[PDB]
Amino acid sequence: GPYQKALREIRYSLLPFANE
Amino acid sequence: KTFTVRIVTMDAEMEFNCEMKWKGKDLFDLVCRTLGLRETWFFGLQYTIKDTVAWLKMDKKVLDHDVSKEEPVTFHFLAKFYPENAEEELVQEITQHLFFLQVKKQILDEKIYCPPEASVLLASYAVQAKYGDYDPSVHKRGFLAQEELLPKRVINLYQMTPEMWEERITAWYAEHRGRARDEAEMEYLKIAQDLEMYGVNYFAIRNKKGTELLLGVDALGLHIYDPENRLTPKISFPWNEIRNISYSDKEFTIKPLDKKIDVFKFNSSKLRVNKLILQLCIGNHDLFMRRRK
Repeated sequence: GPYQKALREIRYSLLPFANE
Repeated sequence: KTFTVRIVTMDAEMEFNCEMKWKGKDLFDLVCRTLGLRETWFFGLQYTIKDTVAWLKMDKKVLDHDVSKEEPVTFHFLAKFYPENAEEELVQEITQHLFFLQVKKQILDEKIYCPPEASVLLASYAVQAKYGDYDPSVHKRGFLAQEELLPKRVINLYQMTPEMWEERITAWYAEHRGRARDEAEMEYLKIAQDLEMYGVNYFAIRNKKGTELLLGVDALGLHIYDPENRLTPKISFPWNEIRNISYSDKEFTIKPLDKKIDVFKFNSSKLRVNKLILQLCIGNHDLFMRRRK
């Protein structure tokens, strides 16, 4: 809830290295 | 005479000598006073028989449970029930802690699904609680290299070396500056308790037509899931909206409050599982009604 932004920033930085 | 009993909490272990006539109530009270825990109603002493978990009843003799009698008689002091809101209901620090530990374990053992990014944020908090503030001079490279941090499901969805995860987690760890231990574990709880699977007791069932389904019991109500999808129930029945549930020969019937609603009927083949569901329904329903007064 108040973690929405942290969760989003984290998700976005992992995305480049996700399995094909 | 007496027998020895082993009580395992998430945190630690303890031993007790017990008179042959001791009841659940006696062990439970003993463990709780030792822990100095007053919020006892979320808890219980469990043991596993066959493939099903079981909770000691308070008014039955301990030895009259179908539990392995090979000393030490072992029980796990776990939470049986989850609050609807941790930050509001877990008053005592010891209550908070025990929940934290038990929840973190369900997350690492993948008993609770958890998106990759939540798994990171959680870890960064699990780390802050264990280690205190991050000191760059103290905490050097690989200082987390021997630490269960993320579920395996998450580690093998990415092309990432373990050291990189540990770098990600460290980055957020550093942000948790000034946060006391109980502050961190509670932050953990506040995140974890929004996870769709958090606090849900799953059971295999099937309906009138005989198609396989999942029953879910928790603080909020009874839920029906497609066996492939545990994140989103197909049907939900909040406690306030249920008149009661009846059990009769491997069959349960959820009798809804609005006579308007059709009853819901489902089947389970294992008797032991059934008693467990019945206990869980009753207790969750109780606690739900208690919050609302």
